[PDB]
Amino acid sequence: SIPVRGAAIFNENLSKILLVQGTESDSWSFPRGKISKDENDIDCCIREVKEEIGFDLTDYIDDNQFIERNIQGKNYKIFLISGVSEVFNFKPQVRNEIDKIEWFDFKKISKTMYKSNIKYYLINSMMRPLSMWLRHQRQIKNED
Ligand SMILES: [Mg+2]
Repeated sequence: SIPVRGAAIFNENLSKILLVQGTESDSWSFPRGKISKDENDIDCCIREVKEEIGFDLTDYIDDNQFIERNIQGKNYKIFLISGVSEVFNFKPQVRNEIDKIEWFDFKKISKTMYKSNIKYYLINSMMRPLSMWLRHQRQIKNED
């Protein structure tokens, strides 16, 4: 049960989240991947997200901003990212792994969770701290 690191990526106005669908499942989830030995959490996340969506998180990632969950034996650590351009040309840099990359209206997801024909993984067990984090992001706007 090697740990997995990935990112929850929100757009400029914090209304949409970027999710990926693999080629062997119809579930939507965060871009992510297994720790490749002799590497820390941040480098793993940067490498894996770049492989899966072609975007380099180096200047965006904050080692203090993450959600951690143990799920079916595996440790997942999902870093929280805001301000990413919606019109960036996302595309995978590895073969046969990622089928689709799409922005989702985060409010709609929360409203239609276990009610749509759409399957999710990880994000459904993280809805609360995610929306708490977004709330917090608005509360601090005047601090900048
Ligand atoms: Mg990978």
